[PDB]
Amino acid sequence: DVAIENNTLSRYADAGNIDTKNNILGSNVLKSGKTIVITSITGGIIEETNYASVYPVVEVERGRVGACTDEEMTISQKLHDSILHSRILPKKALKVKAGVRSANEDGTFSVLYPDELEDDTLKWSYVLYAKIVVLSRTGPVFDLCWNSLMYALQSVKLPRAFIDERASETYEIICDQTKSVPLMINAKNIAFASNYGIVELDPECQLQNNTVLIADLDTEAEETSIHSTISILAAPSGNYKQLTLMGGGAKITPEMIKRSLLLSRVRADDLSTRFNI
Amino acid sequence: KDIEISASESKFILEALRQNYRLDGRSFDQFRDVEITFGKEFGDVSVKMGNTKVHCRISCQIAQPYEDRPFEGLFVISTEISPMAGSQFENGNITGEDEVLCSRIIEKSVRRSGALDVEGLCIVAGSKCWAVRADVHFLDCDGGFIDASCI
Amino acid sequence: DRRRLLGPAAAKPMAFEQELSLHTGFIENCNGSALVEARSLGHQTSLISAVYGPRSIRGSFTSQGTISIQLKNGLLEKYNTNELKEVSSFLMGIFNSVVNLSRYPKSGIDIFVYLTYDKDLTNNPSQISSLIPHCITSITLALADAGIELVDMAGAGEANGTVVSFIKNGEEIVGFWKDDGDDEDLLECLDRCKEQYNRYRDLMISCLMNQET
Amino acid sequence: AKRRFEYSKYRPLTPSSEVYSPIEKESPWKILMYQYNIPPEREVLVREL
Amino acid sequence: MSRLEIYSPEGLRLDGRRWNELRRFESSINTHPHAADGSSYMEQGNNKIITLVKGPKEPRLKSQMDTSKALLNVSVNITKFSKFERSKSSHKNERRVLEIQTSLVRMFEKNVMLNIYPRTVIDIEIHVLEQDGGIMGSLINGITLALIDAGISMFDYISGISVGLYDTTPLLDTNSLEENAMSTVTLGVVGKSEKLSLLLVEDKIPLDRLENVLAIGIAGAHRVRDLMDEELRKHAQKRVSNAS
Amino acid sequence: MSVQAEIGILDHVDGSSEFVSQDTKVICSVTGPIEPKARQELPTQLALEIIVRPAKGVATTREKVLEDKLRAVLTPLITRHCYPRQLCQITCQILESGEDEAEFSLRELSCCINAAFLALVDAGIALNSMCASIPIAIIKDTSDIIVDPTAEQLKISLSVHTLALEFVNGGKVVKNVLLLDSNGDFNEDQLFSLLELGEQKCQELVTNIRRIIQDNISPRLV
Amino acid sequence: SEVITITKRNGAFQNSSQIVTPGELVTDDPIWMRGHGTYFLDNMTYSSVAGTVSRVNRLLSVIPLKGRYAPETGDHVVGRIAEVGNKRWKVDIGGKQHAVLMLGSVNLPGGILRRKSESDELQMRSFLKEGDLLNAEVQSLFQDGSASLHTRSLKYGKLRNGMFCQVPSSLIVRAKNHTHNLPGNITVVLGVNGYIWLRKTSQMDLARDTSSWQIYSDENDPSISNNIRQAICRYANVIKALAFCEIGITQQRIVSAYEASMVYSNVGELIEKNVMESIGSDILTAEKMRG
Amino acid sequence: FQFPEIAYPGKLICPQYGTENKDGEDIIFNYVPGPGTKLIQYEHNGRTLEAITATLVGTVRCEEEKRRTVKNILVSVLPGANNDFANNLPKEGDIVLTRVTRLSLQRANVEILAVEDKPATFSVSQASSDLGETFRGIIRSQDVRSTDRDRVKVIECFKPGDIVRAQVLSLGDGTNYYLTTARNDLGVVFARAANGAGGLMYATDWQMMTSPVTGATEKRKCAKP
Amino acid sequence: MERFSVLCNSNISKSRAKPVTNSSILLGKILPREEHDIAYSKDGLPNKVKTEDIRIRAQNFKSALANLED
Amino acid sequence: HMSLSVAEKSYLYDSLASTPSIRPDGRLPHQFRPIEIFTDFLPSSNGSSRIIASDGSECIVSIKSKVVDHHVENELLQVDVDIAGQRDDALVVETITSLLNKVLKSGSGVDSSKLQLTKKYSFKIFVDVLVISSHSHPISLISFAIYSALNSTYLPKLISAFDDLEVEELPTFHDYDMVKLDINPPLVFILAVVGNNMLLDPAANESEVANNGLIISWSNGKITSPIRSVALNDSNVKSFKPHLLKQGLAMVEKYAPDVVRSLENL
Repeated sequence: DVAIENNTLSRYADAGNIDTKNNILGSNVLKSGKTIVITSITGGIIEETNYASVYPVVEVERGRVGACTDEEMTISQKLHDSILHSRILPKKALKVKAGVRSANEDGTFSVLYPDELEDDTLKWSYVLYAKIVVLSRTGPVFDLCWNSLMYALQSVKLPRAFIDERASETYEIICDQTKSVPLMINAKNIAFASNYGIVELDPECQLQNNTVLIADLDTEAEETSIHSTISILAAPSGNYKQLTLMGGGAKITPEMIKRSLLLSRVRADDLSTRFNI
Repeated sequence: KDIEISASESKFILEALRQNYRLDGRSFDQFRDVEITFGKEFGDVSVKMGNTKVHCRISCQIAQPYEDRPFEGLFVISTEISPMAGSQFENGNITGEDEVLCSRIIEKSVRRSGALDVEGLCIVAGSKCWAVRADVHFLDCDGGFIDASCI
Repeated sequence: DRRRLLGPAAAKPMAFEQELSLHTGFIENCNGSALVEARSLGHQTSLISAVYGPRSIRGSFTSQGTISIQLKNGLLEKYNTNELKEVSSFLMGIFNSVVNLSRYPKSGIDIFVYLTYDKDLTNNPSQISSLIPHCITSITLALADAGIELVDMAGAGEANGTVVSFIKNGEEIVGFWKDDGDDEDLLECLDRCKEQYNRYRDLMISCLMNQET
Repeated sequence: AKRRFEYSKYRPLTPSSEVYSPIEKESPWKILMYQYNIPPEREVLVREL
Repeated sequence: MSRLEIYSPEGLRLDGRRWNELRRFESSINTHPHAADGSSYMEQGNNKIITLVKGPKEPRLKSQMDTSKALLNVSVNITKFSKFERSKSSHKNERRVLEIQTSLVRMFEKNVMLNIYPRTVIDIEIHVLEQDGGIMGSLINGITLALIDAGISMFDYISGISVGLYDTTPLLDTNSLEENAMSTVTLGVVGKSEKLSLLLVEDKIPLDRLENVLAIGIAGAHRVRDLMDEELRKHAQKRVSNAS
Repeated sequence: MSVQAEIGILDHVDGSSEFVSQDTKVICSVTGPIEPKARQELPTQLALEIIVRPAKGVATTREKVLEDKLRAVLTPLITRHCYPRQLCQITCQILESGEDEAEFSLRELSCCINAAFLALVDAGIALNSMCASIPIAIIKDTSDIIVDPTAEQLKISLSVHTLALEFVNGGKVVKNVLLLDSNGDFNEDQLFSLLELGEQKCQELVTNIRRIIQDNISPRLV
Repeated sequence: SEVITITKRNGAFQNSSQIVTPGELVTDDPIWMRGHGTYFLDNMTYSSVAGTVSRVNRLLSVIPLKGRYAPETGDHVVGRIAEVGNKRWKVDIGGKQHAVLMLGSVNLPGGILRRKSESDELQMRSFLKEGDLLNAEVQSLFQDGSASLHTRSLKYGKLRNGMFCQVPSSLIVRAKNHTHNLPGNITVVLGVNGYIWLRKTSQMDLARDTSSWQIYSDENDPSISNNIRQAICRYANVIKALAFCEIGITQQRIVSAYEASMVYSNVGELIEKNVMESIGSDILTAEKMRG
Repeated sequence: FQFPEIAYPGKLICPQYGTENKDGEDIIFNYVPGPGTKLIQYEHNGRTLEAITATLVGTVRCEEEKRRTVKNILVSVLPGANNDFANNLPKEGDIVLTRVTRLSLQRANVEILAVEDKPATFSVSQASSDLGETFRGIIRSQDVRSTDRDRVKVIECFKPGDIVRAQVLSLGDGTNYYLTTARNDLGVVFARAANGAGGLMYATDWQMMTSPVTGATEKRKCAKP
Repeated sequence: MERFSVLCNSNISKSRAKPVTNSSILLGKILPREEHDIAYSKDGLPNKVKTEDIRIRAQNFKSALANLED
Repeated sequence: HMSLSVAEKSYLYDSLASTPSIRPDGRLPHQFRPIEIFTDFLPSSNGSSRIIASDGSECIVSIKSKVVDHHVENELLQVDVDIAGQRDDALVVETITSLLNKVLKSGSGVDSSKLQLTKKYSFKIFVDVLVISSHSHPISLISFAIYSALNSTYLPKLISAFDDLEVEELPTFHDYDMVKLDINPPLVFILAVVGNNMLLDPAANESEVANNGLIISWSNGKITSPIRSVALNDSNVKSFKPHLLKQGLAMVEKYAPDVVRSLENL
């Protein structure tokens, strides 16, 4: 079962009272079973002189100090590669529409921005930094991190930027502490994660008065002994973003791939429904 | 990991050097012939000295120069060793005695010496500069790594 | 960086009634865990404490246990790493009196405290001091939940930047943290934090009874 | 060349090389008691022999 | 804003010295008795170096232990306040520094038999308090003095020197300005011999110059070696007088 | 499918190879079985140290994924229980991408799988079976399934695929699918048409591979 | 200087028979046998260290001015256990290497009555534990020069009922005995290695001048008077004072300094430099006019 | 009834000593600390005092264990799925399930997984097997079997990965515990053919282990059900 | 013991059996949440399971693994 | 740092925990050990000091200056702590670094007015600490050295006008001439708690057996923050009665001026 809490850690959590200190653009808390996932989205302003992605920093807590494990390295890249290849975030959606700030001599403070100019252009660009914390891990956790990141990306607000008259001394370019616009991403490309496994069990079963497949791998027992696995990122439109297959313990029949596609599609329907409500 | 050499080898090679002889049948002042092969792309070069095989790849990308040097571009040389050249080398061991020496020899021979015109790597002063990178790949080892790398 | 994905290095970051909620034993990855949420006025703090141990150290000849505490930034990057180490050193100076070390020879207890969030509202025409009593509350709960023997319940309070931790029903002190604020608040802060201690203590004891039940 | 011979029994065990003793003397009966694994009840007998 | 030259027609340099003058040398033994087995405080010009020799002693990890020879370690701490302009970052991991540390080790591995202290470790800690040219040569002299103070056996002295070259003639013992102005050669000299433990050239140097530059350095290093013997012997005489 | 490979090119390694498909050139080396580090030791099985080096720049998280997928293929191939408490170092140095590395890593992964297998063969390490990997892509308008696509074809692709199968019985029986890495979106009819034509060209490749192996190695034997 | 004595100095980092120099030649007589501190090439004999030339018979050597203490066979040393491994301890003595001990080189509680057990080698930590101090005699020497210790005596064993302090090993020489009884009912143990143990005088010491189950107990004497404790502190300070003046520590020197230090009311007055220097100076001059 | 049934960590239960009046004679109740309790020192008004204090949150249970009478009461605290069980630690005489990590010629080292309780039930020691934090133990060649203690072929007794039920003679050093499979109920319990590559094998003879699946037979040291 | 009474008694009295109010601002509801499961029927619609029922699945397996020897 | 046996530690506790407390040395509960201080030996820096303890503990402090815009540079005094042969990252290093920076904040225990040059520019002070050797908590050792260094520091003198809002002249400094940095550096005292006794300047062996410890700052003739309780060791740490805390503050409050008086000599 999956239960989430979106926009709880963001600065845009409350409409009336906005956090002046918090720099989180979008957030998501997720817990599937025992494993808990906490995603926070931050940003940056970059000058610019087809689709892009975000830069995730996953921290899986196992209770050991030291550098980043090979797990955290691969996941950070796998999240970055999948988003980049699933075409979720276009480079045009990250374009910064700036503005101007003209100040009266204590008479007034004026800020002006134009919608029309940006459409004509159709130029600072936004960059989305992500950090994903994982608590209480119990198995393959890439899917959990992906789903939490997807829900977090569904709700991201990009604050507008502007500069008070300045000369190319030191000049500080600033964003607005209030005004912001919602991030526009392709919902048609939005996918969700799920894992599957293939194994054979010898043991006989008693009776009282041919391959088998397991969905959503958890527990050490399944992660350790099941060497034939399938990973899917599926979309509600029914377009599929990616597919991970590796058989190391048993043969992978085409009939099992089809079930996974059906299983993955069903998961996408379930996840999609949750987002709507 | 420490390589094992027989006492018999250590006595044989040492005695052979006193008789002006060596295993690969060379002289004392002789340098093994160097073979240079260029790839399809520019900056792709393969240097071979006997069994010693090294490969270098030159690349560059638009970057911004340091505040201290607004007229100079960026230039770095990478020589990370790998177990491919032999199991004697630890993967990513960039602090070992021989590794740091080799890294410093190349740097003082190319970087510090100003073999490359870093001033000509500047596009717009204090704003945009080219960043040339020299990546050396030690494919296999039969000695002479420093000589192979400089070439 | 070849370890993580820091993105473009030529870019720049963004430039612009006491209430308690206690929950323990919600993490199956460690031996003991705790969740502490406090909301006062416009200021609220939520942190998670994870305990791993006691686990045997090979070759260790120590006749007692060894405690290690580390604070982490869960979301908002506010507190300096240098300051996090300072509090950690302060926290370990407290629980080394609280934890019965004689029970775990040749062993070590690692304590991870994740400061996932703190929300600060400041009006316009120290800082980490207020979080300290909540960190002590979280750890003492996580240790007691883990099964680690504690000589007494550790608790604290924050009064005008002056933090002081109590055990044995406020009769003695296991930690003292004073930054800035004002002088001659010695007697006052000791009395105000003692009330916060007793309040935090009973809720901590009730917490274990509830979840344990 | 220096070392001097003396009867073994009188001297307390000595670290120094110069002192020489024909036999070690702490538990001569007992040393050999360990070897044949002789019980301490027979110990009195063993010492006499 | 200013400008400056190197060598004037009057035979004078930017600091006032002539072509062949050693800077002020002060040497100091047994400066940190309660911190190390051997210690030396070096003052060669404005250069200020603390050198500590800790050992031979038990290794902290049995994994790193040689049963045939002692383990020799050297760590150079170039402080952030060594120069006029304080460096923001630490210099410890810097590839330039790793090469220096490596270089120094290679030098003294052949100068101490290091066969008479098996299953031990010799740790050499160095702190550079102030820097003003020829820091490598000063590092060499500091280690040699400190090692001797520790009563650690070695075959001979190793004296370090700095060489500055302009036009036809090199300048002995270069400071930072001269080092900035012209290429320098750092020489490691063993005892009173002509044998070099360390030959270090990091900038461009005409090939004609080196033979003569080496000749100047070796002669100057001999003077430095003589001074060091005087420095320790003189101290001993002074210490004996103090005792009396 | 006009690939070209050489075996035993490195001197200071137990086994090595150089696989080339189109532009994509990868050189691989294998040392083992040898003494493992304590943190690498496996009580009963062989420990694999897998390293992937990029053609340009240093190894990043990208190559960390190439190492992971390459691990999924090589692990079940090797009879690991023959070497308990032992290590096998496997290093891949990609010499030429043969593709836009900023967008794809398809051809580099397949070439690494084929090269690693060849290096394992050269090193004389116990293998349960044989293996071959090919890159596949799908066109934007034509939607055709192109096996071994060029770099230019990848630019205009809708999906990219890495397929590595496990073969037994003289390279005629597909024991299992070691790795299938599909990025993009799919239709069922295209997939099986791809698998049918793909199996044919793979079988032709093994036959060619067998020829190459015999021709080079036979002069060495007696 | 009522609370703290702070000596200050400005503009300076710090304050203040043939001659021997490096590269120096000692002799050119090839008949000589070259010893420590020297090295040779044909007829020439050179010095390897800074020190004084020593000629004993035909053996030419150079005695260094400084260096590590060296273990001679039969020395009475005091050491603190560094590590416990296998069937031995490695005990810090203060040399180049840790002291070596063999389970068969120590004496078990109950002794002769006691029977050999194979569980002793697995329970060595119940006898000697890291940090413990003890008396020991250098039984033998290893090839490199390391020492093998033994405590096969009532005289040797675990130390208690006192306090530890150390002086440079050069200030303590070999003697007939290193355990001494002093006024104030305290006993000193002057290890040749420079490690010194000051404790309350036990019955053992008294017997010499004229329970085997608790020879490894960490417990001290439950009844130790303040007068003994304040005596230990005083003996400690005067020993440090003798060490500060490079004065060789002997039993006569210690007691002499202890009684001479009685001039100063508070014991803490003995930690100041001028007090230490004068106390040592008074001892040398006392030996002058008495000699 | 005098002492609270359930005590949280830090709650006072009962003083050091106790006594009551019955049958015209004083009965002395001696309170001794147990699992979950810790005898500590508390002073009030300048007065020193020792009392039994619980260290774990649990219900409290007492049990008697051993002219003028004489008594001894054991005071302890029991918690009250997830199981931790730290108090449980390998001690001389206990039975322990282990797994073979490596085989040498003169001995066989393993790692401790679970420990048998006392009246079957076991106490599982949770630790990371890919780190080395797990307790390691060593089974000597002389401790393999009582039959022919001198010459024993270790290859024909144990095998890497095989599960071995043994009894610990002594703690040994920090590295290795001492393990003996001399008796009948001790030996290889669970094992597979070819170091775990084949199928499951079962114990028939004490010195022979067979597999009723592939018909494979490997020589092991088997125990008795 | 009487000293115990005055101090012990005083200590016992102080707590006052004060009432406790339960709330979670954000994290508390989601983190301590026990494990849950759902099943997708042929309709494709998710289906919930009773908490008691889920446990029953656990206790039934334990009896079928222990007692039901073959 | 120091390693002691169980027997030695108990004896030390008996010696020091006694009602008439006796130092193993023989000191009184307020007596410091003799120290030596050197100043003005680094000409390259604006100020410098070197403190030597009786146990060989040695610390070197350097003071360097830099002109900064105080409108963008919040902290005008940065303390940096280091130890050769020691990693920078270590818990002890960062804690002391964080602590010292609070002790010498711009608007807490330091007259930052004396660092101001113009309306827009001020002097940033870099206090670099180098601990060569130490056998106990070096916080008080470093504090004495920083004090001595800051009281012998000389900064460049400004020439140009001090109104950047209007005329906006580039900051220029007259050659040769310099102005002594008039400032009041705070001191950091460390205490040891053994039983019910409080000791000033805890020795190594004393700290090992101590039940607890206190870090109390001192400025302008009064107690000031940061005030921190600290575990000198980790094997014998116990809670302490509040009266001990008040005793410690009182103890510092009466013996500090004596220390400052012996330290204020130019």
